[PDB]
Amino acid sequence: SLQPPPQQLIVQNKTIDLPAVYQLNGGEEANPHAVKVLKELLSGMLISIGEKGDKSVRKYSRQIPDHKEGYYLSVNEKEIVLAGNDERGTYYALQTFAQLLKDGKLPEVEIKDYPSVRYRGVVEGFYGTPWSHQARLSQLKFYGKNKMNTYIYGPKDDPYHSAPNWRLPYPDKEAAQLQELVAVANENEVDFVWAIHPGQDIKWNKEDRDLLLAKFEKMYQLGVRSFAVFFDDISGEGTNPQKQAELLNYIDEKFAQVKPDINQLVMCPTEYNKSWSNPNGNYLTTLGDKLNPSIQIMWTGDRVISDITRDGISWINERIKRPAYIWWNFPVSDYVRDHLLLGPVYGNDTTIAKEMSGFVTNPMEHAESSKIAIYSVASYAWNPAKYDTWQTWKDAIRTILPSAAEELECFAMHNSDLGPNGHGYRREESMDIQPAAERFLKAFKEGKNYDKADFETLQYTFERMKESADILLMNTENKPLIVEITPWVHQFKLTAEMGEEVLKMVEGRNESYFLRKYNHVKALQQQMFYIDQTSNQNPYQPGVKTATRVIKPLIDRTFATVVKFFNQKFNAHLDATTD
Ligand SMILES: CN(N=O)C(=O)N[C@@H]1[C@@H](O)[C@H](O)[C@@H](CO)O[C@H]1O
Ligand SMILES: [Ca+2]
Repeated sequence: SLQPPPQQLIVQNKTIDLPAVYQLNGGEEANPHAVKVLKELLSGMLISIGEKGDKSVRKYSRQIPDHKEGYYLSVNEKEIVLAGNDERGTYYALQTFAQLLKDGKLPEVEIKDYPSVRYRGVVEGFYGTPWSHQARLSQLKFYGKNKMNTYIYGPKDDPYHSAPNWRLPYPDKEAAQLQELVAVANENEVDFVWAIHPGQDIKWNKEDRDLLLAKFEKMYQLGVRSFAVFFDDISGEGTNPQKQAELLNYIDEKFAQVKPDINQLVMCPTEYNKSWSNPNGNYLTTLGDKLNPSIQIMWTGDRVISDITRDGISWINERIKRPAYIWWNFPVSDYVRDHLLLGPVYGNDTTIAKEMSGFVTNPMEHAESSKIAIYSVASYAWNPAKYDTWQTWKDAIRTILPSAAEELECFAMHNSDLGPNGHGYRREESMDIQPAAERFLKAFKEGKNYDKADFETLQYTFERMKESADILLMNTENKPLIVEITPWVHQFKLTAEMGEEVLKMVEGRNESYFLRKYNHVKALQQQMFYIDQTSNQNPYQPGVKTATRVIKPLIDRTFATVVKFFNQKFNAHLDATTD
């Protein structure tokens, strides 16, 4: 089950063993990063590793795809061939090789691969608590594993990339940590893109221009080889696309064209989605016209939160006269901070790879939890035409938490919707039991017998959520993930219990039992409010919501309805509300 799926793949249905004795050909010649991975997989048979042009992979150079980051991989009993179009490609061959190895044994196959989107990875662009240094080292290694080549770096607690301290050099301590990120991004074939955010206090004069240049040069000396300049945050003169183009072209010419090894050079426009673009203005096409063709322009789609469509990307491509570099604002939850967004990644058109220069995801402030979407994005961006939302979602989860994948699946299935929000952006959730939920409720609401099978499905779900919750909380394979999701897990358990007791009210043996359940529900609704007042307290959407699209309303509505039915029956007046 390769992730991302290779462009071309032929499997033989024979299978050889990792050879106990082998002979490495190209050890000296291939990308050291890939070879290091090979040595670690290899802790006799001919294994050939190298890039196009290496003496070691001469025999196979017609098999190597002619694409940046492409590779040829081969496995049969005679030899193993791992051969890149360039260094990054060989490393990518090795990342695929590692997924093939299962029990010192390899399948016999032949693969020709390359990415369909040129740039792919993550932009650290969410409001909230910034990630720790450690979380970032871990992200970078996860990117290399999934062949993401882009990391746009922006922690919001580092003031040396924005007003006013962008002007200033990183202090020693922070510098060295930053170097460490760059070192790790290099080893894993990721472009560390340092992004500067000047728009707040930038002057259109030559001195500020020079200070930026020198800042870029300092980052260069610390190892950075890719750069972004942000203009989303600016006003007045600064909003002139003409002048933005001049400054960026200026940096291209005096800097990027002058160093030998500058990879990405990227800007974020002042109008970065169609809806905040002024059709009575000039901004985009002027930028398109005046900005050097090798400079990327970032774009989030039709609206701030938006999936990428064919209409959507034509519309921006026509204007900037190049393929947009997509900034996808999902799974970022910084405007729905009381939700986790753990669902699958979908909605982006799968036939538009030629039309986009980059694809990056803006993740949640929950770094590990974000790995589900991130792995899915890497898959989508590498081979959109073979993109399989749901298999890739299950694959991500099995990858992040193999020892409790079914449990994270159950939990994630019911934590994907945003609930109503200022952006009007929603996701599906709980689709598996939706039909049973809706039938049971329609029948139940109208005094009409519900179906036993729907009742049992709901029962079953609640039981399974409790099991999953409890396994999740005690799991120690990925502690960071568990630390991140714990409050919500507790909340998810409470939801399940609440569901169980309400269902017991529906089954309703006798009046006294019914009041026990009723009081137990009130008490549980009560601990949910507790958690929601004491956990995840942030200024904007403080708290913890879970299972909110289908499940909590099914339970609330079933509760109101059953109490109503109880009040008629016994001329009682129990409060029927869930709030
Ligand atoms: C491209 N871009 N800023 O340049 C953004 O997407 N910025 C913020 C982005 O940082 C934020 O996560 C979302 C949702 O809160 O709102 C956007 O406006
Ligand atoms: Ca070489």
